[PDB]
Amino acid sequence: KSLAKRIYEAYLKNFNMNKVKARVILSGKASNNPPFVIHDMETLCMAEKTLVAKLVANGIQNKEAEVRIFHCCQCTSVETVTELTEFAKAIPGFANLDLNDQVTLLKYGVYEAIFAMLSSVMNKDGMLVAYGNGFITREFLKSLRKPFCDIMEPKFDFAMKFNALELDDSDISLFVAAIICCGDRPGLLNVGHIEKMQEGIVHVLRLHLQSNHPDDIFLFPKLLQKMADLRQLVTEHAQLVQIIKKTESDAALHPLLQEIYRDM
Amino acid sequence: PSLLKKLLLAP
Ligand SMILES: CCCCOC(=O)N1CCN(c2cc(C(=O)O)c3c(C(CC)CC)nn(-c4ccc(F)cc4)c3n2)CC1
Repeated sequence: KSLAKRIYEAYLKNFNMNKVKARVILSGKASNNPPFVIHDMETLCMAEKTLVAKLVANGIQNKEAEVRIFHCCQCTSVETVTELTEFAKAIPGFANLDLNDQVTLLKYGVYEAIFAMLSSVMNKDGMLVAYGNGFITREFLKSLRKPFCDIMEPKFDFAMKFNALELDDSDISLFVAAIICCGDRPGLLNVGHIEKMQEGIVHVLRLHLQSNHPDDIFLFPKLLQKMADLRQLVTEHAQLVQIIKKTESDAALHPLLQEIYRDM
Repeated sequence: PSLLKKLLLAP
């Protein structure tokens, strides 16, 4: 019944960063601990000095900046996968699924949710990092060497249009719930039940969009297509991951992420 | 076991 508020509360409880918090920082109102702007080699070094001094003490600047940024991005994804798992466990019905089916839903779902949610911490000029205390510019990322400069640019492009829909956290929580509870993931066994789980979530999303955005009459099918865009975005991103597996020596993938990427 | 299973079986 009241599936939407349980989903919204699960979202509010399990994600350290969200859109309300992110927009405070991106608008420019974070006066106490404002986001350090990382826009070149030198501001990246200052940021690392202040935010991860244990790492600079261990000679981490003796690695290329691309490798350092890669590692930061890696750790954030690992963190978010953990939050997504706890989020999913709180979606009504999820905890009753077969363990292997739960693994399947997360494996194929986490990165669609990550890049959806990544939009919240993005603006036209850059993205928040380090729990809102850093802001790495879009142009600095483009200025890195191949293939690292190729990773974030399509996410910025997705985020710009997604953000033009002006969703709030209540919308995004249901959106991410629909991404995770997807009945067409390869290898699902209880397809019938997961399909009914998604039918309920998509139903409440539709109702919620109608009352939370009464002006945008076509927002629901727009969001449905954004779901398909994200699957395309992830399939394209997986091949960038593949280029790094093969042709980058000092860019070791975290074990949890290679398990996720093993068969996509 | 696999790392995703562990996250799902955690307390
Ligand atoms: C609050 C909403 C969630 C906020 O999430 C974030 O901010 N994250 C997670 C997602 N994203 C990501 C996510 C991933 C990923 O496949 O795991 C990733 C990777 C993989 C290799 C392609 C690491 C196996 N390489 N790079 C990368 C490297 C160097 C740069 F110069 C720019 C990007 C990545 N970047 C950016 C950081």
